[PDB]
Amino acid sequence: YEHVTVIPNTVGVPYKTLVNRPGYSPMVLEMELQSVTLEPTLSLDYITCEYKTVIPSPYVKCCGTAECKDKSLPDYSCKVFTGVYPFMWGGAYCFCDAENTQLSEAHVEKSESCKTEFASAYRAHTASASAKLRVLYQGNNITVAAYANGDHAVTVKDAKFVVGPMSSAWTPFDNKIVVYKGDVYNMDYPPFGAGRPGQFGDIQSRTPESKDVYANTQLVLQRPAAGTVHVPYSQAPSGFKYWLKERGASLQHTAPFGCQIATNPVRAVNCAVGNIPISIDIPDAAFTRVVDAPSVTDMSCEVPACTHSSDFGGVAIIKYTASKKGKCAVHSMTNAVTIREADVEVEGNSQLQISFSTALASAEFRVQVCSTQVHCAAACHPPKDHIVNYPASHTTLGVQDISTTAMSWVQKITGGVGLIVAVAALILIVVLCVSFSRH
Amino acid sequence: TVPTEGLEVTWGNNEPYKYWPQMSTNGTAHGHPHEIILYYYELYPTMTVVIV
Ligand SMILES: *[C@@H]1O[C@H](CO)[C@@H](O)[C@H](O)[C@H]1NC(C)=O
Ligand SMILES: *[C@@H]1O[C@H](CO)[C@@H](O)[C@H](O)[C@H]1NC(C)=O
Repeated sequence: YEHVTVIPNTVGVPYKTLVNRPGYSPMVLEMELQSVTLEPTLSLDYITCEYKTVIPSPYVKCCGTAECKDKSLPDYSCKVFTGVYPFMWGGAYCFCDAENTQLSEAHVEKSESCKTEFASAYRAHTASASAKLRVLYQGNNITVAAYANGDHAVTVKDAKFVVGPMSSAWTPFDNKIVVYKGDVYNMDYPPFGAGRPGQFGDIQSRTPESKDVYANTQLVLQRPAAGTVHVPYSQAPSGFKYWLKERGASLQHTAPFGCQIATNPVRAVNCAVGNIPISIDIPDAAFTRVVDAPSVTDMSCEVPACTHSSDFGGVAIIKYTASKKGKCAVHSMTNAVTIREADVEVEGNSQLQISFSTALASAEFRVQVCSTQVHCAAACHPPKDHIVNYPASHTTLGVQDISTTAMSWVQKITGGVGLIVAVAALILIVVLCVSFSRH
Repeated sequence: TVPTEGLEVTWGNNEPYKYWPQMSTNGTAHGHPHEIILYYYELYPTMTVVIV
């Protein structure tokens, strides 16, 4: 037989899925996923890196006036200055004074650091879904890695699991992601070829090997003075070397629902959102008929200790009478409580304990054990400590949870005065039966 | 403060800490005085006094 179920999307929390089948011994499984990985698409928009302003040695034309040559350089910036007067070892480099001119030119390139250190503005859209899970399967700890599409299923030990497709269409990203070497940022980058001055992406490249470079930096030359033989320029402010200080916070420390961010390739880890449908196909070679199954009867259930916490909340003890020695399973028949131990050994006329947890104080429930229904009831107590560092999702119960005899209390409250207003209607209509004949 | 959802706190370079609230401690009883109501201030408060 096969079975389709839904587990809540969370890590470190097992789930007891029943398999009941007509005329056969039932079989329970437990789901416990270790990593569900959301892996977004990859489409590179543009790399970016730290630039490099290169000027050569400046030209000097004394007893003459030099002039530029127009050239398609990355931020070509040239200027000829007059009235200048250089100084060196032997005073002035030239002879006359008022005619000494200086040609100057500046351009920009990438750096040597862009080979191995860079950020990248990046285009990423709706993800896949990978997952890794563990099941205990007749005492068999079984790992599984599978994608949550619907046809990357898995056959292990005559077991067909398929996971997905994910009901939760939510993602921890946007359409625009910048990434640098250990983190991502849900950021809004400027497009290609329109980089702002003083911003990462002032210089832009399509690949790490693109010689065609876009630049927007305004290396604006200034006037050199007497003796100051050099090239004065307006400094281009970087993008990186203050953008490293204006990071804000990475998506590692502001993701919703505790989504971790890995790298190479970048992926979301343990995004606990919503729920996953899981289908199991296991054929009939693995089952057993009930004639070979040790069936039990005459159960008496009592709960001598229950504490409604997120931990192993309580231990109940139930007395059984087994037909013969063997193994069989237990499971709740209500989604409020949950039961830790899947199957259990039975031998004869004895009793067994079972650990369970819940949220509702008046624990009124039923346990299915070994193709037999048993009824139980108790009243629990609140735990005596406030915080903890592990949850267990039995507690996720609504507003139709079960209160105590407070139910009988509020049943006593709704007494009602409908009876007195009914006798009011009857006394007014016995006034009106003076003549209320044919209305 | 901790929400009913849960907290997570990172301190320095070290490993993160996770936190969750229990059904906290106390407050009245299943008592002979009626008084389950302060168990309410235990059990998910600040709503549901709209219900009373
Ligand atoms: C060093 O940088 C190169 C450049 O892309 C990268 O491929 C490589 O993985 C990096 N190695 C380490 C150890 O960071
Ligand atoms: C299966 O693995 C879990 C966690 O690794 C462990 O707690 C449990 O005892 C194991 N059970 C068996 C039967 O190996």
